[PDB]
Amino acid sequence: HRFMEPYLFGSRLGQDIIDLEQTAAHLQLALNFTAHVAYREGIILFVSRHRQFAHLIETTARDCGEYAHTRYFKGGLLTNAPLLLGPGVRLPDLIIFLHTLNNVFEPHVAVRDAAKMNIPTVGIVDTNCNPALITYPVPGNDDSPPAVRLFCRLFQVAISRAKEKRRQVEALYRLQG
Amino acid sequence: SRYGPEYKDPQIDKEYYRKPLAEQTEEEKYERDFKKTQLIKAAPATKTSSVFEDPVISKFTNMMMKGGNKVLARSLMTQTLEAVKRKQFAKYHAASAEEQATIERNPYTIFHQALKNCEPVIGLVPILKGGHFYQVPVPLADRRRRFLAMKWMIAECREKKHRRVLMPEKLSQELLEAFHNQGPVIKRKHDMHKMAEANRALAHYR
Amino acid sequence: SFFTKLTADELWKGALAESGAGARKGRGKRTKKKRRKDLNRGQIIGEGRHGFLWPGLNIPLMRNGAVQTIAQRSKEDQEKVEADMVQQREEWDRRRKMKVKRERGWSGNTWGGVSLGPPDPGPNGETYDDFDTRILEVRNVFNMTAKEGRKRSVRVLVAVGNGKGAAGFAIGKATERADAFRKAKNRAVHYLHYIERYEDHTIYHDISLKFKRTHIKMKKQPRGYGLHCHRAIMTICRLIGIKDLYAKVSGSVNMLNLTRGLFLGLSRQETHQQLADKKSLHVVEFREECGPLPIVVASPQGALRKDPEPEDEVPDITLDWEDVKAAQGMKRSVWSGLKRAAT
Amino acid sequence: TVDFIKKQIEEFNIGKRHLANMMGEDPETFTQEDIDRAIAYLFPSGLFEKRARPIMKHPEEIFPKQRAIQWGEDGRPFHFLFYTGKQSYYSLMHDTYGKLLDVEKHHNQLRAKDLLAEKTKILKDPIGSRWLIKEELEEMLVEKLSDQDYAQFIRLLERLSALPCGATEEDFVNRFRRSIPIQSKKQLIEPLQYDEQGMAFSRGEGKRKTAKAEVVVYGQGSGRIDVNGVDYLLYFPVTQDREQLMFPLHFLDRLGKHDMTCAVSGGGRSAQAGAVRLAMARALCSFVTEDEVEWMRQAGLLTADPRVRERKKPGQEGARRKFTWKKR
Amino acid sequence: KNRAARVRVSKGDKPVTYEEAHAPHYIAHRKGWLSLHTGNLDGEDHAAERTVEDVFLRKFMLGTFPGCLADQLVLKRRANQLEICALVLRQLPPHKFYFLVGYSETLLSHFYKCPVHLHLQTVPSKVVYKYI
RNA sequence: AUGUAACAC
RNA sequence: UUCGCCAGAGUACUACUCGCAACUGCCUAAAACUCAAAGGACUUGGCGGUGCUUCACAUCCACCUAGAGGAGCCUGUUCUAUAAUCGAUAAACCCCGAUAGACCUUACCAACCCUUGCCAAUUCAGCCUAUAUACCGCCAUCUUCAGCAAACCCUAAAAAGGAACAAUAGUAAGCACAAUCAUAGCACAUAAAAACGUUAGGUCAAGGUGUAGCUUAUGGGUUGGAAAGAAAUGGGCUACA
Ligand SMILES: [Mg+2]
Ligand SMILES: [Mg+2]
Ligand SMILES: [Mg+2]
Ligand SMILES: [Mg+2]
Ligand SMILES: [Mg+2]
Ligand SMILES: [Mg+2]
Ligand SMILES: [Mg+2]
Ligand SMILES: [Mg+2]
Ligand SMILES: [Mg+2]
Ligand SMILES: [Mg+2]
Ligand SMILES: [Mg+2]
Ligand SMILES: [Mg+2]
Ligand SMILES: [Mg+2]
Ligand SMILES: [Mg+2]
Ligand SMILES: [Mg+2]
Ligand SMILES: [Mg+2]
Ligand SMILES: [Mg+2]
Ligand SMILES: [Mg+2]
Ligand SMILES: [Mg+2]
Ligand SMILES: [Mg+2]
Ligand SMILES: [Mg+2]
Ligand SMILES: [Mg+2]
Ligand SMILES: [Mg+2]
Ligand SMILES: [Mg+2]
Ligand SMILES: [Mg+2]
Ligand SMILES: [Mg+2]
Ligand SMILES: [Mg+2]
Ligand SMILES: [Mg+2]
Ligand SMILES: [Mg+2]
Ligand SMILES: [Mg+2]
Ligand SMILES: [Mg+2]
Ligand SMILES: [Mg+2]
Repeated sequence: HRFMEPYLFGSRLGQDIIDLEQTAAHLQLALNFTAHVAYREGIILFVSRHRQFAHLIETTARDCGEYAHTRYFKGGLLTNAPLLLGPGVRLPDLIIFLHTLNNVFEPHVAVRDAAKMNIPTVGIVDTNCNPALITYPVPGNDDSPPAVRLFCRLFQVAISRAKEKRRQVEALYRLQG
Repeated sequence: SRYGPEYKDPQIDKEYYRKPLAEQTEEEKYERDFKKTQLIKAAPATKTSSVFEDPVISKFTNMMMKGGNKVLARSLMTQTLEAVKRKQFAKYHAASAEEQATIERNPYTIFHQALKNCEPVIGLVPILKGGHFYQVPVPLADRRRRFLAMKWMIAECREKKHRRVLMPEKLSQELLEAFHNQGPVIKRKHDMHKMAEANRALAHYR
Repeated sequence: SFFTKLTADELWKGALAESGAGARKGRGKRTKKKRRKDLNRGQIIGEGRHGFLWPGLNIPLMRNGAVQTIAQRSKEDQEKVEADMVQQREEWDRRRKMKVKRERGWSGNTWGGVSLGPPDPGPNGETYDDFDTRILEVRNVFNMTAKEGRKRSVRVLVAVGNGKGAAGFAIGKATERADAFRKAKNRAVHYLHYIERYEDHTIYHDISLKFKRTHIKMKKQPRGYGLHCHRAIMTICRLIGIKDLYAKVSGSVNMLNLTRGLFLGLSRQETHQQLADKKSLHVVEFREECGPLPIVVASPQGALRKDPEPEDEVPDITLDWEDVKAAQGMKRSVWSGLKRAAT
Repeated sequence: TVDFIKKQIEEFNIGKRHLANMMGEDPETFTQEDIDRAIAYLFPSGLFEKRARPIMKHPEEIFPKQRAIQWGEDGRPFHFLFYTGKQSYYSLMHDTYGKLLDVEKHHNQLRAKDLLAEKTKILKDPIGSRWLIKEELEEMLVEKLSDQDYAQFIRLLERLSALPCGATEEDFVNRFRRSIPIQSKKQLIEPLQYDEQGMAFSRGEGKRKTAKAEVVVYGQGSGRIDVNGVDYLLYFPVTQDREQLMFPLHFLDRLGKHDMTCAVSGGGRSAQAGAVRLAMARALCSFVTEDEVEWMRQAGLLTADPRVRERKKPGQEGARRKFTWKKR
Repeated sequence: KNRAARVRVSKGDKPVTYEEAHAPHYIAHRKGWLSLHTGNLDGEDHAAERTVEDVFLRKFMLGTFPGCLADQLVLKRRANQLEICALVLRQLPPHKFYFLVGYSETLLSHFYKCPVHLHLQTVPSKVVYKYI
C-alpha cells in the first residue's frame, strides 16, 4: 500500500521488510496508551476479522476481562448503538484491531465507524493496510502465528499490569485516609 | 388429491406375497416397504385381486362408460365378449379338422391380439416453424399407442355403425376384423403410416 | 327514523373525505377545504333547550342540607344561557379564524432563511438551547414507483449554529415536510465543524476555492463594514458568528454544493498560530489605522529561526482578473455600489 | 421487568389458594390439571382457537423468557461478547469450539500415548434422536437467530460429535438432543371373542362415503354372507360389488371357511360395498397372523378411503367447474 | 378487499381495542358475541324484536354516556331480565354515574316492560390491545 | 399496423 | 509556449457573395420570422416481436373428457318503438341490483286532488333531484403476488440505493405471507384469509351524508296503464337417439 513506504525498511527479493525500529517506537506508545486507558477504567474492544486466530483473540479478551468482536461486524453497531445494543449504552473507549482487513481484503468497517464516533484505536497494519485512520498504528505482521500470539501476550500483560496497578494505587488511596 | 405425497399405490397381486422365500432383492424391497412406516392408499373400487379380471379389459370398460354408468359399460363388455365367444363357436362348428385346430376361441386372447395388431407404431405432432404448422413423426409411448388403438375402436364403432345394429355385436365384428387384420381401424393406422412416411423428411425438425 | 342515523366519527369521516382518491396522489387541493369541529366540547351533559334543571347533572344534590326538587328555569334564563352558548361558539370561531404570522427569512413564500428554534435533545439527556437552526433549501423531489406512480419526497437542507464558532449542515428527506424538518434537525447536530474566527468577527485570510462546479471567493474585512455575502452565506456566517465577510459565488449556485464548498473552505482555514509554527518566524499585523506600529499577533513557540525569508523581487502568486479589475477601478457595474439593507 | 415477574408469581400463588378455597379441595395436592378443569368449569369459553380460552398458569410458562440486564451501574457490560450484538449465541459457539479444541488436544495426547479408549456414540437411532429445532434453540438462547447461524451451529455440533468422545462433551451435546415418539404403523390385533358356546367370531367397523358397516364373522361355518337379513346375491346384484365382497377372502384364500352377517347403512350400492369390504378387512385381523396382516396393509384393505364429496362453492357449479367465462 | 368491521393500517400510532383489532371471521374463534340471547337458536322464535331492542340499546347507551363510554356493550338475556354491561371511563362524577344508572334502569324497565340490570366497570382510559 | 384533442402537489 | 475555434435553439451542411477543369457540385456563410427553452450526463419505475437460466400443472403447446357457436324454448342485454323508470355495460357487464315486477313493490307515464303536509317542537318537514371526479359504509381486480411501512444509521451527495453466510451497512416494533382455526380423531385437500397500493373501477337508488338545486312542487295521496319485435347477441334447459 502507498501509505506503508515510510514504514518499510526495504524490499528483499520482492518481499516487503518492515522496520522494527519504527514498529517498537510505535508499539511502546501504543502499549502505554492501552495501559493508561485501562488504568482510567475504560472499555477496550479487540477486533480481528480473521478465522485462523479468532478463538485465540476471544480467549485473550476473556482472560483480559475486556471485550472482543472477532465475528461479523454488523453495519450500524458503533454508529447506531442504541438501536442495536440497548436503550442506554456506554460506547467503547478504545479498540485494538489485530487485523485491519476483512476476508474480502477491504479495510475494516469498525475503523471508519470509530473514526466517526471519535473512538481511539491501536491497529496492527501490514504492508497492504491503511494506517491513515488509525491514531496509533504499529507497522507489523498480522499473519504469522508467533507474531499474533506475541501481540496478544503483550496486550494481555499490559491490561493485567494496568488493572493490578490501578488496584494497588486505589488501596494506597484508601490507606491514605 | 386427498392422499398426501407419502401415500403410495397398493400392490394387489397375491402371488407376489405368497411365494417370497425364493429370491432376496424383492424381499429386501418389501422389508424396506413396511419398515419405513409408509402410508398405503386404499384399494380402488375397480381393481381387485381376482384372477378373472384383466387390466386392459378394465381400461377398455372405463373408456366404454359414458357419464357415470359403470354397470352399463360392464354389461356392454359382457355381451361383447359373449358375442365374440359365440361367433367363434359358430365358426368352430361349421369347419373341418384343420380349421378347428386353427381357430382360437378365447375372447381375451382375441382382444389382446387385436389391440397388439391395432396399436400404431409411430405418431405425428404439429410443430410451428416459420409461421406454419408441420406434421412431424415421433416415437410414441406404449400407453399412448394402446390409448390410440382403444380410442380408434370406440370412435369407429360409435360413429359409422347403423342405428339398428347393436353396439356389442358391432364391436365384436370389428374385433374379429382387427384380429384378421382387415379392419378399417387397421386401414386408419396404415393411413397414419402413409402420412408419417410422407412427412418423413420433416423428422429433423424435432 | 331513529335507527337510521349514525355515529359522529362515521359522519365526520364521510364528511371531510380524508381517505378519498382525490387526496391520494395529489389530485386534491383544487377546491377542497373541510373543517372538523368537535360538537361535544361545550356540553354540560344535563343542558337542554327546554331548560330542565336536574339535581345530579346540572345543579348539585344538596341545598341547605335538604333535597332539591326537579325544577325548570324561566324562559328569560333560557335565552340568557342560549346566548352564552352561542357567544362561546363565535368565541371559538374567533379563536379559530386567527392565524399565526409566519416569519419570513428571505422571501414571502419560500422556506429559505426560516429558523426552527433549538434542535431536539439527544438520547443522553443533552439539551441544546444555544443552537439555532435555519432552512437554506426546500425542494419537492419526486420519484417514480411501480404502484403509486409519482412519489413525492420532500428533502430539505438545514444548518445549526450557536454563534460561538460551532456550526454544521445536513439534509433530511421524508414524505412529510415536518418529518423532513425533524430528521434534518436531528441529523445536523451529528455533523459539526469548528470555524476559526480572527478576533471572533472575521476569518483569518482570503479564501478562494472551486468545489465541483461552484467557485467561492470569500475576502477578509475590517470591523466596521459587515457581511456582504450571498444570503445563504449570510445565514451560515450568522450561525457561525462571522459578522464581517465578502463573498462572491460563480458558476452553479446550487445550495448543497455551495454549503459543502463553504464548509470545506472554512475548515481548510489556516490560522496565524499555525502559520507561525510552520514557518518558525514572527508574524506581524500592520494595521492601516494604527500607522506603522508593528502589532505582533502570534509568536512561534519552539526554536525561532534567525534566517530571513528570501526576498523575491517579483512574487509568483495567482491573481484573479475580477480582483485586479476591482483594484484598478475598471468595475463600472451598477450593482456593485448598491446601497442595501441591514445585516 | 423482574419485579413484575415476582409479583405475578406471588399473586398466582394467592389466586391458586383462592381457587382451592372456592372449589373446596386440598390446596397442597391442588395441581395444574385441577387448575385446567377448574378454569374450564368456572369460565366456560366455547371458542375454536384453543389458545383463546381462559388460562391461569405458572407466570414463567405464560410470560416469555426475558433478557437480563446486560451492564452494571457504571456502564461496563457483564459478558465479554456484548459488543458482538449476539452475546449468548456466540458464547455458545465459543464454548463448543473450546470443547472441540480440548477434544482434539486430548485425542492427540492419546495418540502420542498410543491409547484409543473412546467410542463412537453419535448413533442414537434406536432412541430416535433429533437435534433442536431453530425455534427451540431460539427459546433456549432467549434470542432471535437465523437459518445460516443455526446450520453453522449444527454442523459444528456434528464436527464435535464425529470425534472421539469425552463424558463432559457428551453431556454438553446431549442437552441439544431431542427424542422422537415411537414410529410404528402396526395395528392393534383385536382378540377373539367367545359368546354362548360360539367359537371364533369377530367384529369389524367400516366407513366409506357416508356408508357405515358392522360386520360380524364366524369361523365355524360355511361360506355365506347375510346382509341386512337378506342374501348377499339378492342385496348386491352388481358383479363388481360382489367382487368387492370377495376381495379380502380371495386375498386370504379363505372364501368358504367363514359365515358372515352384516348391517350397513347410508349411501349407495358401491359405497355400501366398499364399507362392507373395509369392515370385513378390519374384522378378519383376529383370525389372521401378523405377516399376512401386513400383507393386507400393503394390499390396501385396512386403510380407510378418505375420498369424500366436496362442498359446492359459491359462484361455481360443481365445486371445480365455474361458470362460462366470457373474455369480452 | 374485505372492508367489513376492520380498522385500516395507519403509520403505527392508532390505539385499537381487541374487538376492533380482529376481523369478523374471528367471531367465535378468537373474539365472542357482544349480545347473548335465545332467539337465534334452531327451533326458537322471536329474533327480530330482540334484534331491534339490541340496536336501540346500543344507540341509547352510546348517546347516554357521551365520550365517557369506552367501547361496545355486552347485552345478556336470561329469564326476562336484561343485563347491560359497560366499560365507562373516569370522566363524569360518581354522582352523575349513579344518576344515569338509576335513570336508565327505571326508563328501560318501563319501556321494554322487563327487569333491567346496569353493570358497569369504570376504567382510566381506553384499553389498548395492539399498535401504540 | 394504429389509437388525436383539457390533469392538479 | 503557441495556433485554430466557441456568444441560446430552430431557421441553417440554407438564401445571397468570392474562388475552383467542380454547372443536381465544393468552400466561406447570414438575416427576416418563431420559442423560452434547445441541450449533455445520470436516478427509479415502466416496457421490450433483445439475450441467457428455471418454469407454467387445468395451463401455453404436445395432449384427455364434456360442452358453446347450428334447432326449439326460458331469461338478460343492444337496437329500433311507446305517454311510460334507473344502475351495470373489457378481463372485473350480460338469470347482473332482483335469494325475484299481475294491483302492492314502483322511484316511470296520463288524468285528478293536498299544500307547517309521519314527528314533542322548529321562518319547518319532506326530495329515489345532480355530482361515486367529495365521501363513509360494502365490494371487484392484480391475488394464494409477497411485499408494504413508522423510527434510526451509512454513502468523498444522497435523483436515490443499502445484499454477499468461509458475509463486503445495515438494525428494524408492526401489517401481510406463514403459523393457528372450521369441515367434530391425525394427515392431505377444501373452505376461510390475502397487507400497502392500481384501475378517479361499481354503488348519492341499502342507509347517512359535504356541496349545488325545489318549497301551491324536483314534495305528498287516489285511479288506470307500462306495450311490442325489423334485427343481433350472451348464459342456460331439452334434444338431435
Ligand atoms: Mg497480511
Ligand atoms: Mg408575498
Ligand atoms: Mg357436474
Ligand atoms: Mg394514423
Ligand atoms: Mg441565432
Ligand atoms: Mg456535406
Ligand atoms: Mg451550398
Ligand atoms: Mg450575402
Ligand atoms: Mg383450461
Ligand atoms: Mg347439452
Ligand atoms: Mg353446440
Ligand atoms: Mg343455440
Ligand atoms: Mg333472446
Ligand atoms: Mg336496462
Ligand atoms: Mg342517478
Ligand atoms: Mg348508464
Ligand atoms: Mg370495467
Ligand atoms: Mg298504481
Ligand atoms: Mg305496477
Ligand atoms: Mg319523486
Ligand atoms: Mg369510484
Ligand atoms: Mg356510473
Ligand atoms: Mg418478507
Ligand atoms: Mg431506502
Ligand atoms: Mg418492521
Ligand atoms: Mg383440526
Ligand atoms: Mg393445510
Ligand atoms: Mg375466498
Ligand atoms: Mg393464511
Ligand atoms: Mg368512474
Ligand atoms: Mg339521497
Ligand atoms: Mg351468469
